[PDB]
Amino acid sequence: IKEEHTIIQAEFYLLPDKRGEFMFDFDGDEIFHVDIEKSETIWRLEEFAKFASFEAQGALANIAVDKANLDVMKERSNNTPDANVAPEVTVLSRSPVNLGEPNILICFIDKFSPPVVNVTWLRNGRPVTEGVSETVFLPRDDHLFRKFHYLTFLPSTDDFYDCEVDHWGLEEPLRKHWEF
Amino acid sequence: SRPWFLEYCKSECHFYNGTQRVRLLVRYFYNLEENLRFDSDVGEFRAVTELGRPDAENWNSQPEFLEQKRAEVDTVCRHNYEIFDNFLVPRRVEPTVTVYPLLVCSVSDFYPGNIEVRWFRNGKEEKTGIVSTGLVRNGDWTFQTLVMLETVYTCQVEHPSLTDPVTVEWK
Amino acid sequence: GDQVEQSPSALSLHEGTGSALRCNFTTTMRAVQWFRKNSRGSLINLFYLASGTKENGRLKSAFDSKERYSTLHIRDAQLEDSGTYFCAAEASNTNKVVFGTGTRLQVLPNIQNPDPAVYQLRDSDKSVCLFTDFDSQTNVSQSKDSDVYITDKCVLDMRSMDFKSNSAVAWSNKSDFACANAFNNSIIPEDTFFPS
Amino acid sequence: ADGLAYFRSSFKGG
Amino acid sequence: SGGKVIQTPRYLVKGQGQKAKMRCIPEKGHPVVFWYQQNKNNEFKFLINFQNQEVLQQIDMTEKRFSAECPSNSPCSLEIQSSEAGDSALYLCASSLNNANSDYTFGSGTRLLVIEDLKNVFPPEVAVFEPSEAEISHTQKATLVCLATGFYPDHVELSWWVNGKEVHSGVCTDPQPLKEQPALNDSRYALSSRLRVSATFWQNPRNHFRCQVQFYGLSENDEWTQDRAKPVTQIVSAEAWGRAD
Ligand SMILES: *[C@@H]1O[C@H](CO)[C@@H](O)[C@H](O)[C@H]1NC(C)=O
Ligand SMILES: *[C@@H]1O[C@H](CO)[C@@H](O)[C@H](O)[C@H]1NC(C)=O
Repeated sequence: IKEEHTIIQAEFYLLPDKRGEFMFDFDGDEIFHVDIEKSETIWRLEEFAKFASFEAQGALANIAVDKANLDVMKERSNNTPDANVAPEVTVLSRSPVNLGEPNILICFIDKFSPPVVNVTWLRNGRPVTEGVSETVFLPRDDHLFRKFHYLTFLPSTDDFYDCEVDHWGLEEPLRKHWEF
Repeated sequence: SRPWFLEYCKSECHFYNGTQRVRLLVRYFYNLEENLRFDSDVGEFRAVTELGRPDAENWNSQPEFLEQKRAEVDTVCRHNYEIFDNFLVPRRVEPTVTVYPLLVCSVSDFYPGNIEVRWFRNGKEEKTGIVSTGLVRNGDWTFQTLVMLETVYTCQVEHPSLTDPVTVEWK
Repeated sequence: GDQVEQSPSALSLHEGTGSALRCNFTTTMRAVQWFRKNSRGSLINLFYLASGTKENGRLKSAFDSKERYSTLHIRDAQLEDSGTYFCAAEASNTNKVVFGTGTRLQVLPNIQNPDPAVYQLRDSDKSVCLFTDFDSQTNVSQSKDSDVYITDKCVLDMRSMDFKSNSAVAWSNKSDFACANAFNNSIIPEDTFFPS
Repeated sequence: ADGLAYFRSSFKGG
Repeated sequence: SGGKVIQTPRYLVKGQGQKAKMRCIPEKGHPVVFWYQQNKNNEFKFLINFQNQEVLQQIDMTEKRFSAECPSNSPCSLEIQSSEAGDSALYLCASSLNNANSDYTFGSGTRLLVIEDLKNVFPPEVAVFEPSEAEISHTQKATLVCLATGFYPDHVELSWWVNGKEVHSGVCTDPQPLKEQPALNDSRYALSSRLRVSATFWQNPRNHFRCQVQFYGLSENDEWTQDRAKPVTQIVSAEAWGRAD
């Protein structure tokens, strides 16, 4: 009968990619994020928007300051040494898989930094562009980031899927497999 | 290689037993290094690495700033909790339990992550030979897990969304 | 319309009494600020509150983030406390400072020994009439006919001698004008001293 | 439509 | 300097269509600057804010009608390109230290009046009136009265100077200057003030009393083609010497 929870406001600005990101986390899940370019709040579940509001330009303003701060930290640090923490990738199905019964594949990229990856879905060794979903860079307990990639599919014994993730810390693109 | 530069900041609101005990932990990062901290339990900024010392000294000299921050335990943290207590905190999603051949207990599509799964063979909890995948977060506010028993037979699932325990049994 | 509910609108305090001002917020404020604008003076910064209470001389301020209000208390009202008081706070859910509607505070002096009198003053050859030494219960009313002028009452403080006095000035060019009929437009104390 | 509160970023400098 | 914000000028009158530039010096070490426009109803209108030289935010009106910059090691400025009657207000500058904070500290503010005709501008007539002898016998105190009359607009600041030193104790100046003619508009104004000192002090003939009035009017660059003197910003005084029995 003890309600124990955590709310995180996570925001960053990245170079040389010149992009920033702003989001709220509740007990390990995304509540929302703000599209900095488009300036709109994006609720993780559509149903959330019926209960809460977030003024979008608030997030824009912060990122601007975070942008500026980045310059200050750069000039401050004598040597900025490039270092990478390589991701660990996991593929699995959202639900128990039944043949002919629509489902979702989840590509769980975890424990990595910087927040930049190339992720590719592969049906039978060929890239897939239809039915793919992505999540902003999510926060952790540590300094590392977390990410989800989703793929909708119809199960059959003929198809096999792969999720291929590339990150500046990997020697070779990591490819994680899944079949029936 | 490829040089990169990150200015990362996480403001954590910690709730132990609702809004009774609450602490704020603001953490500033530079690339891979946590450099600055604001711990509401300390009430001042503290440098984690030398890189954060200037910010710490700068901001700690601002009383009205620190005064505002310590108050953010109420003005921001508890403020938001009041809102989230209406839909996020009480959010309940009933699990879907499935059994298939080692015997697998597939508990899928549930929220929150508070879940207990036991294996009963002939009515006693087989507290040995249990292989679990652990809790798995789908990232869409739904969880899943596989609890397995290595014997050559019914599993029970208890959850906050269930008034009465869920049971499944195999022939 | 998009400001903070600040009450009361206006306030009159007898010298040495006290009262309280209050701002009512429509949401959680991140912190509150209080200002006073003097007579021909600048905006004077009085308090910055993020929580709890702060007391500064004869002023005490309180801020309850949850109950969504802030109060300013004046005790032992003095002459210099007169002016316009503002509150200003920014919401925790926005980026913008919003202000209170304002409170105009007038502090009436305590006249221990009222000595209502009217004098005539010569140019150092024009001449003016001075109503002075009346108590704060007397109200000075504007002169009617467009050839005579009368100013509103004013309080002066000879700090060295701990003596305060009310006073109003009247003047004209018209030859039908005498000090005896200068302040006829107002209800003056019955025992007002008329020299000459 | 209750509006969530957030932390505001402060410029670093001197 | 600090902890003080210096806004100049205290008053400003401009003709319709003319430029109105006003300046502000934020507190020493204060990077944050705001411009607010306060009207007659004590409403604060946000115009624009700066962080140093960079503009963080401004409104559509300040973008189209105003031009403002806060140059390094230079006074911050806000300039109206073409003044109109609607721009008559009190412009406030407030400086902060931390952009994520309140704790504004406001300046004195610039009072701007925009009028159609600058031929309506008049400097004040200053007259000092010597203490009545009746008051001295009756109260053992001496009240001097100063009268400033016939000025426009109501942009003046009165001061009493005893023996070359500005005094504040025992002084009373009207809250608001009164219209010399309530009927009609563009009417000239009147303002009174009193200085009361002990009778014995007034009766010392070595003591020097001066009533000084600062008028805020036209500047040297403004054109003036009238017969009468150019109504520029100026000090107008009247004085009086102490008088024995
Ligand atoms: C993603 O691919 C582009 C070229 O396709 C490459 O320049 C970039 O470095 C890649 N990102 C990572 C994290 O390897
Ligand atoms: C937690 O707080 C609730 C009320 O918010 C109270 O009933 C309960 O006893 C508390 N638990 C502990 C362990 O203090």
